[PDB]
Amino acid sequence: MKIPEKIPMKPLHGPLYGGYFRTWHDKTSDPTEKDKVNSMGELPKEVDLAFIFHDWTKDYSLFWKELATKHVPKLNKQGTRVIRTIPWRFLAGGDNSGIAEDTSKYPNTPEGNKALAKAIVDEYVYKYNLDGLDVQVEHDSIPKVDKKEDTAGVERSIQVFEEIGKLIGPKGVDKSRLFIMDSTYMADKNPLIERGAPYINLLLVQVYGSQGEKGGWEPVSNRPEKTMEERWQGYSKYIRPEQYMIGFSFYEENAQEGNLWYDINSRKDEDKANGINTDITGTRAERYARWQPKTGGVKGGIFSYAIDRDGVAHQPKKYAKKDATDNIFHSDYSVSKALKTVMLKDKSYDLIDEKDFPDKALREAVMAQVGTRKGDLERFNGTLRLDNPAIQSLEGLNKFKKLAQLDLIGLSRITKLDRSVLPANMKPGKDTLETVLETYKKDNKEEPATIPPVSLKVSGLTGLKELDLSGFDRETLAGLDAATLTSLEKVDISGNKLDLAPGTENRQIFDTMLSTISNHVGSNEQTVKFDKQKPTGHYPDTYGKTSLRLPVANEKVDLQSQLLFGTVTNQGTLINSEADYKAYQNHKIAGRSFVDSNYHYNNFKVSYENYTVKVTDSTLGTTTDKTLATDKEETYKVDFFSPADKTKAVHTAKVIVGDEKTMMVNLAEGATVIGGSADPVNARKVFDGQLGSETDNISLGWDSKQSIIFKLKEDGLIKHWRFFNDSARNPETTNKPIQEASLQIFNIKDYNLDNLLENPNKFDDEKYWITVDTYSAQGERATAFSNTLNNITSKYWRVVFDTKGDRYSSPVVPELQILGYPLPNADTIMKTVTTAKELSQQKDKFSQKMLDELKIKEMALETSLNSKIFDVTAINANAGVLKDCIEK
Ligand SMILES: [Ca+2]
Repeated sequence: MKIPEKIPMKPLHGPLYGGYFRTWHDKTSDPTEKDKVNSMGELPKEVDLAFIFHDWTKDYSLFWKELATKHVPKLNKQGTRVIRTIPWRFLAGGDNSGIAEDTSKYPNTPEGNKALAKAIVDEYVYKYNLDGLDVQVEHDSIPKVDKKEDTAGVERSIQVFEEIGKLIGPKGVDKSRLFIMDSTYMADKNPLIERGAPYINLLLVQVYGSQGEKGGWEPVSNRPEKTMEERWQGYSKYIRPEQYMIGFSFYEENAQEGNLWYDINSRKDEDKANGINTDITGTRAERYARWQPKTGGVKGGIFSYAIDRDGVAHQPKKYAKKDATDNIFHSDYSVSKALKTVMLKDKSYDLIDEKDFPDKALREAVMAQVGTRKGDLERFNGTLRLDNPAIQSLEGLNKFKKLAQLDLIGLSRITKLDRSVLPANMKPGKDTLETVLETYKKDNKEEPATIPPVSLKVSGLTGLKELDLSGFDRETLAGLDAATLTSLEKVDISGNKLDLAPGTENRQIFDTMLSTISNHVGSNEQTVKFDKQKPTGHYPDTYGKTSLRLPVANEKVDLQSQLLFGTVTNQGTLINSEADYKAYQNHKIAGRSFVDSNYHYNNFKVSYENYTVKVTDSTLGTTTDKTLATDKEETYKVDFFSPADKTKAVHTAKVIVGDEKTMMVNLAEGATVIGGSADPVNARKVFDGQLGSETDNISLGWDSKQSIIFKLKEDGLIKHWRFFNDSARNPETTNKPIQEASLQIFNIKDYNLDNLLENPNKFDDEKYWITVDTYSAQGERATAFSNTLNNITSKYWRVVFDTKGDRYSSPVVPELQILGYPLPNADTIMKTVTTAKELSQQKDKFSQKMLDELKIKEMALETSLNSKIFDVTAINANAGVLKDCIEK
């Protein structure tokens, strides 16, 4: 085989069209077949990139000869590059890797990977003098070991990809050979793109079918996902828009169910004898030819899979479950030529020239930093840094529609900056580009995206005489290095959204410009304009009122109006009230207000209307009413929540109505279950400090009545209890409510605790317990019950929950709370109260004076034990005084 000398070709210049020609459809591939009438050499000049798509199980030696000696020179002569496509798995060792199976020649070392890269280009590029290499990064081609996807192989393939890139592609020794990646992944899922992208000329992404085009519908957000724009946005982090190409597929003969894309037109149902349709009209392919990113810039182009089937009509969708469309036809590549013709009609590709930017230094910066196409000006949303002091005119900058950041640095020749020489997105606005794709909504009309206004940095413009930023609704002056604008004689920043209050960053920038103008030409209403501001109101980051004290009275207070208020500017000025906003309007600059006279407190302030609250009382009962009635003496914790997160409080405050009461803790959280006729694993979830999910089974057991025997973790003085019905967890629960309940404490004065602990089931009867409260349901919907309890002291408890229902009406209780204050030795303390009471009865043994004295000490202890503010210290003190008086 004499390999002919490479015919030189011009540099790649978009928009480009590529196509994947299947080797088993070249007529030279397998002489023994009759149906094979196509030839890769016949691809027309409209094809920029002809990819060889081969079946690795096949030899086709005669095709390789025809390809190397005939197709490549013919195709190169007309401008078409021929690219060899290989799978991901060739770039590491493992199953079916081919060259890398030789582990002695190509070990997984730096020398070995380098050797492997060379072997790969030697074989797939230079052997037939081809124009490039295309690696398929698709999960079907991933490295495997013993049919298992292999992490070591994936990591290896990245290093090998880099080594191939040192040989070919834009960073390689031989830049005349292209290095291409084609991928089915979204960028954030593609393991090779981060380290691989600097080495490739182009990235091809397959987007066949309606789902490639529109994305998929996601029902629980009611929104498309993986849309064409989203796939591009992910890749935009790694490659330039001109390197991006999107692909559709032709109809493959005999295609199966998961390979039916309908990207080109179908055979007419009744046109049974027609296998052909070369019409581009209304095809996904023709929409792809015209599609452009809404941001970044205009695309590299499009490609097709199975170009050997160009013009073959798609099999009708009806028969997707013997068609003319399944025959083999000789293509003339009419569809490909028509799609290239559509792209060449796209004026987005006209070159940026001296009519866009007449200043050659500015024009050169744009071309270097932005791109070379007029369509890029409409889309580019990154940074343009203009720090070449040669720049003498900024004419043209208004052609930027979406630029994110503009730096004007040291441009000492520039004498004026205003609307006419600044980006079109100095002011707010929405996307005006229109989609050419189908969408899931009405008439393919999507919600225009907001364009963020450009951020502007200006420093060292020492020749600048006029700065007019008027009427742009600018949010800040941040970026204006005022101390360096030493020539300024006129400034207008009126009609923006600037907070210019004394002390702010904006005011400091302004005052600096003001001194400069004042010293040059004088500050007056002509040379200095700054009013009609409408500064944006934001939510403060934190809130300062963390306590509210209210008398007991017949009133209702709005917690939000009392606790959660305030609007702040982006400059940090806080306006808590109408009064503050009046004082803000009071601010004068050279005698006049800077705030717009039509911008009142109501247009400025943020709204707290959809904020929510959780109000928790001293006994841990909860409501969500924004309004609190003050007729009851009670102490509360109040949490406020943004609509954006009903789980993270943005502010918390304590509200005290009447005299402060200590918040109780739930003394039964973490309680230990030791008995009761009822599932111990579920029983414990009544103590787990959460309602639970309705995914979790929290049923106590089978029959309708269930006990739980338990021990508190800590010694406490118990003053309340609460249990929840299942409706507290799910309001729609089919679980009946507790009709009957009993809370009981163990009778350690008639029975031995050691007996309870040794056989808890023996003790699972009322006779051995003392009932301290009983609930019987009134009838109406109640998500919970709570009741006071009188200074109960007990380590061991029993609870009985009964739904009173029939079979399958299991008591379901999200949580059981036993509330109090912790109090170590509480039994001992209450035992002394009990002894003092006993003594006070022995009216023959003790005189009235002894008893009166003992009474005073008993009262002092009782007073402290029930004090609103609970104090273990004072309780302990009074308890020792009473114990002493007990002797005797
Ligand atoms: Ca629970």
